[PDB]
Amino acid sequence: TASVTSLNSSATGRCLKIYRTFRDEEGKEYVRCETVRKPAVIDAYVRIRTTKDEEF
Amino acid sequence: PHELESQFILRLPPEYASTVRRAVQSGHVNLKDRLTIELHPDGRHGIVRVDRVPLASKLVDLPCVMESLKTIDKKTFYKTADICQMLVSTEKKFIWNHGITLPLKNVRKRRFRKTAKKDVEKEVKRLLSTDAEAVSTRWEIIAED
Repeated sequence: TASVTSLNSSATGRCLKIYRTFRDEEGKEYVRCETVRKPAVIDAYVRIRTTKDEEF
Repeated sequence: PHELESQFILRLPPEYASTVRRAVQSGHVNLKDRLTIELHPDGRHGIVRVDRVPLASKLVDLPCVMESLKTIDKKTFYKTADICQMLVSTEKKFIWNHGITLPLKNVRKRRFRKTAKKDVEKEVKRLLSTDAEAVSTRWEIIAED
């Protein structure tokens, strides 16, 4: 591919990790930690969360 | 009502392209039996059958936008359709990097500005749905780990 500058995982070089608590059938409380290794999409998600906090 | 016609380009192997070209310029309905097109429910896969010989096809996205322009006097031209897809016969795989004309080759890589470019929305929607489904959500921008 034509040589281009390769951007770092964002200016901060920081990935995004999200923990999620859910209840399974019958009785259970499993927690799933999911890490987003995508730099752009992660920034958009953080911006959306801050925007949503202000939507209160 | 009127539905806009959907034109695409069919690219064939060169010997099969010569037989299809001869049969098109002949003009009989014999070509109709000889040339068939079966599009698979993937949407990006097909068979083109030339003289009942199956060829494997992929419907790819073209990097530029073409427009068919008809005329009656060869001085004023009326736009009839937009072409953006090609059924080459022989996702990232369904994107064609080159353009149809000779000067446009490696257009997507070299003659296209990257500012305009950049799925992301669908992933964001899935993440929002998972968050809504969850009871407690914990988040931290991280470092190397």
